[PDB]
Amino acid sequence: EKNYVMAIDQGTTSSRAIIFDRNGKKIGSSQKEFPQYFPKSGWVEHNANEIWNSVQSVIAGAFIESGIRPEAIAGIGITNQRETTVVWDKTTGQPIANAIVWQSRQSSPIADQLKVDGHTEMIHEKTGLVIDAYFSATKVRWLLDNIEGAQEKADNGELLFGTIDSWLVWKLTDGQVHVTDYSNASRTMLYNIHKLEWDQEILDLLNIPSSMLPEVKSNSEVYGHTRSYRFYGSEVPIAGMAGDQQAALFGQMAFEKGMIKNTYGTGAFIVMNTGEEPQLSDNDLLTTIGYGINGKVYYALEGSIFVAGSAIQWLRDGLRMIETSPQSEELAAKAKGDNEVYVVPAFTGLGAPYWDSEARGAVFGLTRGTTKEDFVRATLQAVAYQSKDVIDTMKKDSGIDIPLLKVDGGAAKNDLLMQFQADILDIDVQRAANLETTALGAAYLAGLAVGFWKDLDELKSMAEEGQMFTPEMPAEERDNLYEGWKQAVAATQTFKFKA
Amino acid sequence: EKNYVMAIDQGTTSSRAIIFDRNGKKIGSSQKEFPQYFPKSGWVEHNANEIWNSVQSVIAGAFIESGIRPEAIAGIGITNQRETTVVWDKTTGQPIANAIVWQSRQSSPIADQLKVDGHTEMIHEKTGLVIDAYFSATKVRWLLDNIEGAQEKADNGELLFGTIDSWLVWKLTDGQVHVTDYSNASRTMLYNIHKLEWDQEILDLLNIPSSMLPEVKSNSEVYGHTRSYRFYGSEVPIAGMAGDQQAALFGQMAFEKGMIKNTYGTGAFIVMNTGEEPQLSDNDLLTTIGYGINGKVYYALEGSIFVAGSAIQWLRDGLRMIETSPQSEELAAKAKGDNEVYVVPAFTGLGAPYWDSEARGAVFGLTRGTTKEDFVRATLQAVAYQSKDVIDTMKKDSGIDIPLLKVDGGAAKNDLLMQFQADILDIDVQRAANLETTALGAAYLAGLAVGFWKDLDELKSMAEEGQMFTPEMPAEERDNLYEGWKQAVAATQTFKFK
Repeated sequence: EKNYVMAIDQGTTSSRAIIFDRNGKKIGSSQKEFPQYFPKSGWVEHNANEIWNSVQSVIAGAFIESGIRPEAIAGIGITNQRETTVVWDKTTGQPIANAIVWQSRQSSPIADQLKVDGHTEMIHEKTGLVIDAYFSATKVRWLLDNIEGAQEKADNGELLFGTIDSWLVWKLTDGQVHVTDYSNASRTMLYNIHKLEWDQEILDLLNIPSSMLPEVKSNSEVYGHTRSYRFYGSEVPIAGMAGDQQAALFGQMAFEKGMIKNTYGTGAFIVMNTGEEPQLSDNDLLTTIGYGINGKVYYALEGSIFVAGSAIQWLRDGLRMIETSPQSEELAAKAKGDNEVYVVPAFTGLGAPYWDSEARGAVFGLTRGTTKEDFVRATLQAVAYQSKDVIDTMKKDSGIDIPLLKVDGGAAKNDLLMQFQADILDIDVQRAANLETTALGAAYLAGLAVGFWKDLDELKSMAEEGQMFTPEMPAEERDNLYEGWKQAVAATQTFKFKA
Repeated sequence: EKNYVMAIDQGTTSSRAIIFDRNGKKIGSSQKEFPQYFPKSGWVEHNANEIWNSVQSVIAGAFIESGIRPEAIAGIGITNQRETTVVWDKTTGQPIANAIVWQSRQSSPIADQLKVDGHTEMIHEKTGLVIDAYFSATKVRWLLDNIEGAQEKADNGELLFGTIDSWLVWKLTDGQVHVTDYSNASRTMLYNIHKLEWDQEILDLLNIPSSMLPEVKSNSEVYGHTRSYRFYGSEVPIAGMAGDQQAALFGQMAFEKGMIKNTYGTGAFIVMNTGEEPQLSDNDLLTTIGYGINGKVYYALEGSIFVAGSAIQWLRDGLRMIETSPQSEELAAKAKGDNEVYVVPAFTGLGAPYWDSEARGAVFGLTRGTTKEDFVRATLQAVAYQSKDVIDTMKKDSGIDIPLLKVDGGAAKNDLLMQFQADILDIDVQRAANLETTALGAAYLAGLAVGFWKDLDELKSMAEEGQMFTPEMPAEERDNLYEGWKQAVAATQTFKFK
């Protein structure tokens, strides 16, 4: 088996599977959505079993659409939505409850307490992260706290913990392998990214038994093989794992220190390669592991913009102002205003570089002359503004001048938005040839593990330069646009009603 | 180890796979639509490959929803839309062009020429059918006439003909088995339903090389085994095949002469079992093979109503009066009129017992008070009216009485309509517990072939019995409503197109 590699990308609202040849071309792909659950305001959950089914469906779909046999797959790469947490019974394999998604805030009481108990610096020094409900640590605690006899069962070695990648590999191997990779582990807030080990102090602190934790490994090595009856008779090698944003960094071939990217999906995530040394200030940002390969660990600086695509999804199902997501492209392209309406989509608090979990969504500059087209254009522009907030924060934290910026993700399909993005940044923006650089990065990792590709230089030559965007906006126009934004965000932060 | 049998129903607009257990309980299912192509008006085509992919999709989706493993499948039953034709290269395994659907009128000129040259009584004698673009025979002639190199490649033995059941089995077995069952064969208009063999006179008459033809076997027996890479990982016995309407007859357990059923889907087909011998006149109706099992062959009497659910689909996609097909029911219920409006949806001509290809869709009795609810309602009742036309024709023809009519199919969801059907027919109407009796029949034929079930008696055991519908409409109202219909249809037939 060795002519194609398969990549699985389990996302926030959908799953996808793509089969690639030794040249990096999509021979076929499938994509399927799965249910989102909002039990209380701010709470966001997923049914781990429904995610597994969305995954079985897209793996099948890609085989069908491509017409190739499973016994022809050299290896499988897995990339997933990070932080999302699942806890399940190792004997029945059944989740003890719904999975808590990275977007959820249901574990805020727990994260707030950790700050009050003064663990902020300790956590950051060990994990490179900031205490918040966003990471896995507090989600496991929430589950052990609110599920009948779960903590007691946990103390007995019956319950397992895992991010989506561990959940998937566990399923693919029918309970034989319980593993995860450096990047996913570093996003848990329970993993020391310097010593490269689960941190006992933080585990004791949260009363989480270490018997729940999976083995941590590199992003490119054979973790195991699919159970024959779990992959159509064939035992295919699972050889690549990485959080979707890290997988995207790799897929953009940003291997050199300093190279930076931005992926536009449910959220926007700006990631920069910092090399084998996280040696620099990371004030107002996160320090995580980009990837571990060839016996080495590469670090990264990241800025999280939680609401990007999910805002357009909001204009569709919330305000019902838009009919379909792609229609926002056309509506914003008909705005006759002068850009003074600002939308700050902090539905679940402001992300990097603000990290203000109290703030909520807000809109400024409204006048009777403001149309639906203006409101929609302002919603789309928000992700472009916060991206600059992050990039400019990154330049300060490293000095590293940024002359270029690679971008990818579905929301990058918008030519106008990409031009706006480059105009306010005042730097070049290069869009990937094919938007799915995440599934591509997962495939590279698996490929290198099974020798599908000789090494990094071979992937480089396999590049494919894509659409380039250049600044063309007057210096006075972007200065004002951004200044207005800064004031809108400042205004949004002054509103902290607490009933 | 087994305990389950799968049934694949490849329909007109979508495909579905269902996994059943010893008790006939639906354990898992999956449905998926595939593209419909309308090149020129009246034409309807499918890409056989996309049909193939839709089948793989629902097969996978059925396992996934059930958690059942493929190696636990005792057998596979297959049913399909019945006349749709596909011709392909036996070597490359590729179709020479899109499949022509049963709905398509593109082969009409060919059929008209045959009735002109006076071949009607002959085809009818031999096949039990009427000459029409509806059946496979003229569709194959069409493809050979219009596809470059086809006739030569077929004369040279490179091309194969097949209805959807034959196409799928060829796929599941990766070109190892080219076969079809009695029920599907009888519908090609190239099969002699009396001598049970492909008719040499009709073939030579349509210039169709016999080498294109599949072997014709019974509806219940092991045709072969899937190739592991063709069936979600393993080798499973393909043990049942039947046209969708005959499989529905079998799933309603209409095993005896006189037992009749109606299936409401894209079209509506009324089928009555006639036994081991036709033995009767079939004026205005079709005589076909119901199915072959236990070394015997059972015939059926069929009345075809081409447009039923597709009319509702037209209101949603054509005129756009409704947002979603289920909305039609809500609207019809709200109708405030007095039932004086008639819709005769003969989009491609009138079916049984009229068989008038020159007729087109018509509407009668409009007034300025006629509302959308009135119009939607009239469209829905149309199937009930023509169904009564057919039942009355079967009665006149057979002499057999019809106290009970079994019904199934998607459009059988509508209680208000089944009640209307009962009121008009003045007969009881028993709806099936599982409206998907087509997939159930297919599973039965396969179960029996592999021993999943021992005989027909064990099947009649697990009979559930759905909701019953009894007449509760005054005699005078029924006779008026139906009288208006006959006059609406009479007026529709006076307007001849081409």
